[PDB]
Amino acid sequence: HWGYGKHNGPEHWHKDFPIAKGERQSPVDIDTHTAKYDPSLKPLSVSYDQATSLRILNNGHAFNVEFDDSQDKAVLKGGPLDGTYRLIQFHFHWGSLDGQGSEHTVDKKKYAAELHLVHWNTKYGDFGKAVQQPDGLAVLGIFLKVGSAKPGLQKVVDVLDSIKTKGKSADFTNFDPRGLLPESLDYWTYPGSLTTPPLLECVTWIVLKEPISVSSEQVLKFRKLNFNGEGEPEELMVDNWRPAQPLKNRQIKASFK
Ligand SMILES: NS(=O)(=O)c1ccc(NC(=O)NS(=O)(=O)c2ccc(F)cc2)cn1
Ligand SMILES: [Zn+2]
Repeated sequence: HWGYGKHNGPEHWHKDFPIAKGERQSPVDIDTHTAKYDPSLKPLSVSYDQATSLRILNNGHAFNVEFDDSQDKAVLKGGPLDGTYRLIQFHFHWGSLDGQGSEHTVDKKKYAAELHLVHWNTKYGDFGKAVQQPDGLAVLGIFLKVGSAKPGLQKVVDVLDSIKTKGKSADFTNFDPRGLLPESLDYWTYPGSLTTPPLLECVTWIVLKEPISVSSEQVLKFRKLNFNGEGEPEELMVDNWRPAQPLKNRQIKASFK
């Protein structure tokens, strides 16, 4: 039932998913002047050299590039995290216009899109288990702005015509997620949630300060995807972002001065 339309959008989600009004919901606005530098935060460790991408799927709300997470092949460690978190998938949220699309905002600024690299804590054995734990997931969030093309994104962009509609998938092997990362790993971090239903409060959010640049042509191809299934009326997959939620009793920490 849920989606991003007028009658099933983020303002409606709480009826099926009451945790939508919970104490640690995501995304949030990152007020850069109120975030506090935490000198004890360790450097982030992104170890994606052995990543095994498998498939790309249009799930009716975004597209997921899925990875083999049956071994420690692509892992996130360090930063605020205790232990090892395995990459399971990445996806994006984006707008109908370049002035919106990101879920997190920075001093109320919206970016054109936001990349989420989703990882689960290996002490919980699998993803299903992990989402039931307050420290189950670590999502690495990366802002996208429109400017120069991101060469490492192009392989993703070019397969999207083959997964135009909900439920379509395509082989997507040998994709290197390192090509989607910015130069700096400076980040903000806070405890939060999944930003789509079931909105579970299981995520340590790590949001990078440096956005990546993608071209207008690249983002325009995102906007050609469909929310609908094949043979249903076309509704463009755009504005698949949840707006900022109340920070409540949380402090955002910065890894950098
Ligand atoms: N936007 S986000 O916070 O990175 C994010 C990542 C993942 C999800 N949801 C998700 O994976 N849902 S799911 O695949 O159907 C699923 C699978 C297993 C579960 F136990 C619970 C949910 C929602 N949001
Ligand atoms: Zn997401």
